[PDB]
Amino acid sequence: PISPIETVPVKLKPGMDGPKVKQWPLTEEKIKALVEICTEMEKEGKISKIGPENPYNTPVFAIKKKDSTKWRKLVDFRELNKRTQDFWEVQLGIPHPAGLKKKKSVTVLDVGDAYFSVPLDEDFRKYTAFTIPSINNETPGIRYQYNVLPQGWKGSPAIFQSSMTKILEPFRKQNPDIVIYQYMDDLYVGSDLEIGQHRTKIEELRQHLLRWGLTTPDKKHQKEPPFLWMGYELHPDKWTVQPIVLPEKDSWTVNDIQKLVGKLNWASQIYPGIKVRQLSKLLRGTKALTEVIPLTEEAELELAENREILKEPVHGVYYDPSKDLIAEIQKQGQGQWTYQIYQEPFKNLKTGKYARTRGAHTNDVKQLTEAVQKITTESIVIWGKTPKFKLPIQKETWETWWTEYWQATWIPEWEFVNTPPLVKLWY
Amino acid sequence: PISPIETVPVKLKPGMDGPKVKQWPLTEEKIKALVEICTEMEKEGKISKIGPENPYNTPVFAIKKKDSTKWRKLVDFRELNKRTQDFWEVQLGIPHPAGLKKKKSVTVLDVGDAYFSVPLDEDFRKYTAFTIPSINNETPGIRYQYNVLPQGWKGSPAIFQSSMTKILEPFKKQNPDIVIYQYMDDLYVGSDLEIGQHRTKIEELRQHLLRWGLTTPDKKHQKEPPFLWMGYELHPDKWTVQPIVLPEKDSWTVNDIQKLVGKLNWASQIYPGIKVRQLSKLLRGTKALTEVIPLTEEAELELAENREILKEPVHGVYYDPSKDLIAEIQKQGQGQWTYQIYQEPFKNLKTGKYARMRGAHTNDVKQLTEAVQKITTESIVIWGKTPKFKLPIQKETWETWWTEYWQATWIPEWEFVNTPPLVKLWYQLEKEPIVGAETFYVDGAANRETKLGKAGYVTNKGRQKVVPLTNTTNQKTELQAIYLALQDSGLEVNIVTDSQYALGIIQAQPDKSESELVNQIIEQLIKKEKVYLAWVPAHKGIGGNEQVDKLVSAGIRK
Ligand SMILES: CC(=O)c1ccc(C)cc1N[C@H](C(N)=O)c1c(Br)cccc1Br
Repeated sequence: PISPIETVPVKLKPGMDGPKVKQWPLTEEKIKALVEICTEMEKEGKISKIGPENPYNTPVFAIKKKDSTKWRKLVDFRELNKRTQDFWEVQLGIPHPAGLKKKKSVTVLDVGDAYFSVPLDEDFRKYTAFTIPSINNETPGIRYQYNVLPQGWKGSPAIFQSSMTKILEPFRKQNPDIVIYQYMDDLYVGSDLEIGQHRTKIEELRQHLLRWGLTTPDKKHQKEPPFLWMGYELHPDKWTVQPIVLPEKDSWTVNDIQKLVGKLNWASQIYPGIKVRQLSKLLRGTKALTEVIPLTEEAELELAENREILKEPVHGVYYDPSKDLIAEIQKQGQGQWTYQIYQEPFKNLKTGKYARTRGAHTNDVKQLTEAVQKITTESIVIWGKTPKFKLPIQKETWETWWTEYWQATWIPEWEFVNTPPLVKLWY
Repeated sequence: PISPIETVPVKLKPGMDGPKVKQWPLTEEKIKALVEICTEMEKEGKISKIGPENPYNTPVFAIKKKDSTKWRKLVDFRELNKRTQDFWEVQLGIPHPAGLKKKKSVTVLDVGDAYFSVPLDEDFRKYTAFTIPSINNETPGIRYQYNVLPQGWKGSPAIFQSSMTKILEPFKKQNPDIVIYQYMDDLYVGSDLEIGQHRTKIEELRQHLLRWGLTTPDKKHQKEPPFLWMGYELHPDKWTVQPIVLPEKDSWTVNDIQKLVGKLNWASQIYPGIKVRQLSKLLRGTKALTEVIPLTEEAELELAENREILKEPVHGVYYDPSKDLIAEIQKQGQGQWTYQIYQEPFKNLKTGKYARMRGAHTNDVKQLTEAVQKITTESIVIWGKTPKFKLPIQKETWETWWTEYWQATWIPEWEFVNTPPLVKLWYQLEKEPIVGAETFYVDGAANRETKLGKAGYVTNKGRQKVVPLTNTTNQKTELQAIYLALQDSGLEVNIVTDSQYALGIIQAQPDKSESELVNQIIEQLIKKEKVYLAWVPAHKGIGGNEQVDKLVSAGIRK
């Protein structure tokens, strides 16, 4: 009730005004979950219905934090954050610990509830505007303003830092070798203990928070057929880009070698220093595609050369803190996914391949959206900031089914490609 | 009178101020006309005279309009509209009848002195000033100010809507289940109560609104059953459009057709058949509207065809949240698609047509899928769920396309429905090189400056071919090449191009296109049993191709 504290004055980065992101039509099912959620949030005083005097909007969505669980609200504070958080990231910007990626295991604790306490500048409430839509435009929507720190605004966790840096003080003291990174209401705790011990020092910390700040972290475990690692574990150490493999059949049929010159060709921009001339000679004459033509001395020398030169990268590890890392995905096979996070063209900081056997989660959109989540979570761990995604998906189609398989609390910036990717190769 | 509703605080864009636009005095005639008016307007309390302490003001105008016997008042506050803040757009959407349930009875309550009763913010009242002059440069200055939502002021439309919903909340509380929809100056009360019983509630409402100051001039729930709303002809059981009259004559301009095209579009909502393909295409070449646009036999035929369909006044039904929604699709014409979503096994709910234009050289299977989504989107908005699709396309065919497409897609539950045309990937290229089959090394260039091109090929047997080409750009001839390759190959063939473009198209599995050339590449492909398209970096030294490009450029270079 009357248990608030002083607030931190927030102000839009000079230049821009309040955001006004048009709200996407939501299905009836989800609207129900939203209206409900919202009502309790009004019954709890977290948010207060607002009038027309506010022409602001931030899209809302409904998602189930866990399989077969209840609904969870999700505001798209991407825009507001950009103006508001891009100013505040240089003032309260929470530094990123590189020790997180070096360690073995990492658990991601949802600490969103906390923010639900600290009241926001009675003046900034205006921007947090979020409109719940109604079918057929019958109603212009139950507009809503936020009171406490919404679980989406990148400026919130910044404020709540005060308390968080304290709550953790004790724990950290007794557990010195555990790094605790905090990104957007996500507690990224890392360590090197044996997983057996890890599962302990995590519940330990989970039991700690719950003791001092009444920070309640949604417990999570799946003893079912779809058994996911305990505590939703990650393993930064187990991460590296080596899947690029040239066929062992490069000197068989002309067609083959032809393809070989295909891969090596484009690789010219990714790995400056590769040659192909010698190998091209072999396939220089008008011939059939199935005619077998073995390797030759000079062709062989340059194949072996490039064959390995592909394993060990060159320069490119130029992480420009200014240039935003761009993430680009490429649908490959049946259950096989591949992505590349670069800053400049062909100068990637990391590449990977998402694997989710097609069948159960057969949904292309499910696997893509799944990959979209996985590709970022790590991105957070390694660069500590969300990459801009290029998804090989139909604009309209993506926006329609992305909230359905989404189990994240943040929303990566994305744009849609509409052109056949030449990157669609064996890798 | 005036509503005792909770006002709404408005302000001007930070950095702006009350409009300082003095009014240019019209003839003393209307000057009086303004007097007689504002007077009573002030007597009602809607206004209060204040001349000095409010420097701001706007131009005040008065003239007659639209077959009426009493004077009018035109005070459009646009300058003020420029300095005033932005509001939550009253209605950011368009309500679609199809998403409405049938009511046993409905009426319309004209709430025309709507805004004039809602009081404006105690502060902003100032920024709504207007100057009343006199005759022969003699005039002390009758400056006025509104106490309610100005006739034009930007906030009016908004504030009012936000104030009405409040006005009505308590009512629908003590007496619920009576669909109330409010468009600007129109109130539509609807329910499933007998003509009388229903009108029994209407009064309860009216007097309720009489309590809140909104005096419904309509002595009763009197209104024309055939409600004309947004082109929609509405009834307690059906909906449609009607004013879709299409005139014809010689020498129609680009403007004329565009309008006619626009008309044909709207009707499609309910009338399943409207085809705007040829007419819409004729509008191509946007520039001069008054320029008479010529229609060719085809375009003319179109008009004819649609014209009769329009002759048929097809009725439209409403929705029911107990029967599962269905969506049937039919592949029509070449690049035009039509669909009908229905509840009852025979009663059209809503009808639409997907106009393929997104891109040229599109696979039909892709088109369908697109239309699918287009439908899902439009459905979601209107009703609240996704409908089950009746789709004209073999299920097993779909499984092939999705698995092999760079893009990801999703199609809810959808069953097979055999209609006239079947969605089926016509041809399809192989995966690996055919053992034995003759390999053709195609190639084509063209001196861009002279538009002179050259195509040809070279098989794995010294079979060479070349044919001169005119008015052709590099890419076009590249296709012509692959064409020649197809023309003199076998049921099983292997082709090697240097063109990124040639592969971009063919491998796209295209079927239709306004490109005879491309079409015949499809023709030849549709006939052969096995074809293997392969690409190699041009000008990098590739088997044959290296040399090919040589015999192709057997003359002028580019
Ligand atoms: C969204 C809505 O219910 C509605 C929208 C626009 C118009 C013009 C009328 C609307 N409803 C009415 C009503 N009085 O309830 C209605 C008519 Br008119 C016809 C059939 C059903 C309904 Br609910």
